[PDB]
Amino acid sequence: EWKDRAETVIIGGGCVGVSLAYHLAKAGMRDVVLLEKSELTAGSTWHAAGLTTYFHPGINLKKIHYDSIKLYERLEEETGQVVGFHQPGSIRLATTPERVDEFKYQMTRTNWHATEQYIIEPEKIHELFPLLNMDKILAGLYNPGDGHIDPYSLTMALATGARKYGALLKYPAPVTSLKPRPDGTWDVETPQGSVRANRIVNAAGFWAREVGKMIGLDHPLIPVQHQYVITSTIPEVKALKRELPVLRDLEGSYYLRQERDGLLFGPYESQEKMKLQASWVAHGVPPGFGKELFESDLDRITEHVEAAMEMVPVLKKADIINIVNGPITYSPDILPMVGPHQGVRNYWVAIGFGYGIIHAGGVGTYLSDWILHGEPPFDLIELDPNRYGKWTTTQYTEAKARESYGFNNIVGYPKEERFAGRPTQRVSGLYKILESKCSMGFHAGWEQPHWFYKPGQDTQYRPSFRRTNWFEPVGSEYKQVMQRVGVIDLSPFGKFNIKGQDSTQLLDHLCANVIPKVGFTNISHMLTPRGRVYAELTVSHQSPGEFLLITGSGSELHDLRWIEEAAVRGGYDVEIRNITDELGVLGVAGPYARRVLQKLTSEDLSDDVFKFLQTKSLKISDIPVTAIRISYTGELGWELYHRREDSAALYERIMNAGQEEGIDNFGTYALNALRLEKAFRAWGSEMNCDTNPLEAGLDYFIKLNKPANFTGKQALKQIKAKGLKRRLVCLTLATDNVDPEGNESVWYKGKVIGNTTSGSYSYSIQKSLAFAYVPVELSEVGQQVEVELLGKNYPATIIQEPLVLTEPTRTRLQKD
Ligand SMILES: *Cc1cc2c(cc1C)nc1c(=O)[nH]c(=O)nc-1n2C[C@H](O)[C@H](O)[C@H](O)COP(=O)(O)OP(=O)(O)OC[C@H]1O[C@@H](n2cnc3c(N)ncnc32)[C@H](O)[C@@H]1O
Repeated sequence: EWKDRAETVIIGGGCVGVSLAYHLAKAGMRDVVLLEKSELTAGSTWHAAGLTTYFHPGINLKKIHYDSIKLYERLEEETGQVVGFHQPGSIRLATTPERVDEFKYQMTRTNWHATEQYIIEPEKIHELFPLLNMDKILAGLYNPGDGHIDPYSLTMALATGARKYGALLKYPAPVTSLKPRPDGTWDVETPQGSVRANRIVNAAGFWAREVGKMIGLDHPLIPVQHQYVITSTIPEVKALKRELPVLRDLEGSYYLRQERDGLLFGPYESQEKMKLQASWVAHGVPPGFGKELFESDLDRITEHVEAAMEMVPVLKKADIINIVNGPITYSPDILPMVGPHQGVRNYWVAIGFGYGIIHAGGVGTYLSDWILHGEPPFDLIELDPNRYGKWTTTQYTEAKARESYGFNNIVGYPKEERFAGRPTQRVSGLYKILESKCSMGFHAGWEQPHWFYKPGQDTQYRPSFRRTNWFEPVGSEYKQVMQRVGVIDLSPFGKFNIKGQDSTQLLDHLCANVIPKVGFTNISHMLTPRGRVYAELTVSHQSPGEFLLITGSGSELHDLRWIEEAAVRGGYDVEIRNITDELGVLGVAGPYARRVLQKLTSEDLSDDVFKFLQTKSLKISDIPVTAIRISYTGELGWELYHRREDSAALYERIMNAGQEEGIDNFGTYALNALRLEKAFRAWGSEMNCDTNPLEAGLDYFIKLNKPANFTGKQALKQIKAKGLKRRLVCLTLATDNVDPEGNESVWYKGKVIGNTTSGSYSYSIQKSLAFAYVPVELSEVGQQVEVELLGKNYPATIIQEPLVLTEPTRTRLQKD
């Protein structure tokens, strides 16, 4: 039994690879084939403690945890095979008032999802975990219905499933080489023979880096060491009838679960103390490392062993049977890389799982869906394999991983900042200049200004669930833009040059807006076949046949991958260039933005010569620039595209030419306050693959009646005619000391009816502003709803958008 022909080759028989093989086979894919080096579970999967909780601190990752657990509950009936899924529920513990607030943060974030999650009181916690030291316990965050599973059994069950549905699981069959073919398919080599696969999937655990290099890619991954401790029988545990729920001690930084008649607990020690396999990155995985563990090291986790002994008194008396120390494949930010990989054909990855046991199930069905449908079933850009790039070096990878381990259980504040491995190489000289004058934000490698420091006001990282030190500065920056002229570094934008004979034809089929004529620029969306908003671009037509596409920083390679894929698919004759790192961008915006820039260029900038959305090459003080009259602030202004190495000089001249008009800097926190005022939508908050552009209110950029048959045109017609179920709205609400930021529950008459997608304090009306999705029947101007912020419901009204008109709408009303 050997196929040389396969639809899909899955490399690696960990829980993740096998889960995928199962899903694809069951979904009806023919000739699925998984290749495993040695035996199923041989990597990290066999050693795990198999905690599986419904809890996640993000958003759509909740779906992954959800699908995995629902799957796991079914498998025993489905496959005839036992999986040893224990479901006593999980509790995360709060011992401080800031930790209670974190639980409130998470509740508003979870109340609009089907995941079941509550904040429980001490008395209840003690009812469920009677061996808990209740001295300092203030509250628990409780997910009933989860717990932990046996990773061996899980995977074995999944494999019988896979086989039952037609997959072929071959081992020992290690992949040794990989060769792309001109038609987009792959030759795979193993010691049992060749397979010609239509597509390949890397699921190779801590070998996933090595497998990437067989095809010339550097996967930013590093195996770390993690340890859990297993105790002997404990009378008081044996004595119970019901299993103890799984705990997380957030302050002690360890998880803990019942294990037979004893306990198992696992620290996340400090970034300074943790260990990782940098030697395995430099020289690769030792061959013959299989099914094996590292030597135990209690000493380096002692501080967490102690906290645990005091939180569970019973541990003081018990003995330690065993300590499991094994590797986990981390990516820098702790999340995996799941999806099709940019810049090669038909390569997919499901790699670098901090939490593969809990993610396997959901990721299987997620990837399966993406593979079969050509688009993901819901948005998980946060796992996009190409959120990383050449800036994600081994040195960075190694240092961020360490931080992400050590930070496992620290308090997760909104607008969190982390400093490890920064700055990367992905900066201009502008960094040097502005670093000490602002809080720099990290964005896919770049250092971009969030907010600027004010004299006589605190400048330090000061995280909070409520308003903090940047609140006042952000209001001044907001003022600065409405009253004078602000300068913002927008250099992180994703930038692509498209030319060749089919440039126009390609774009016309990708994007739902008309393609602007040469000299002009518009906003345009790439939709999926089903009509989801895969991306928002701004499209500049620069010379006949030649274009610049601009996108958000988080969408760089994600958008490129899609465009490259469509160009190839329709045999389009074009040349696509990623010029992201070649260029810097400065936004100059506010009423005095013409007056200032005029001083620096012989080009005529009057509203006469130079209209809104036009693009023109010029020189700004002997520095060549591509000037687009646009601004996401919605105030008068330009974006100035230039060489990276000029960004300092250009900045310098601009700021100097603006003394008189009182020019100053502004950053992204302010920007958000401004665009939100103008009812501007933001890709990734107001729309992504979970949204069609009509429910999001992007009707103005969607030309259904343009000739070309662009991706999603028909799905859109069908949606429009079936009538909307929900709509994005703009909401105002008064608050004491907190602003919506998005992902908060919207309530109406005692029930959750939707969610906020983003938000900010509006400094002009002295109230908070949000964007939210609500049911249509409740989307009228004037409608009253409640918005849950940090455990309190605040009333809110829907308003007529926009709250403030753009400068071009204001200007063109002055004539009429
Ligand atoms: C070490 C550890 C990990 C762990 C844990 C506790 C400890 C001490 N507790 C966990 C938990 O409570 N909950 C959870 O969700 N995860 C937990 N983990 C981590 C977990 O083990 C991993 O996240 C997960 O097992 C990763 O699975 P994945 O399928 O991604 O990778 P793998 O299990 O290592 O399997 C990789 C397989 O691919 C094969 N391979 C390697 N090279 C090749 C080649 N060249 N060709 C074909 N196949 C290959 C390997 O043999 C391996 O079996």
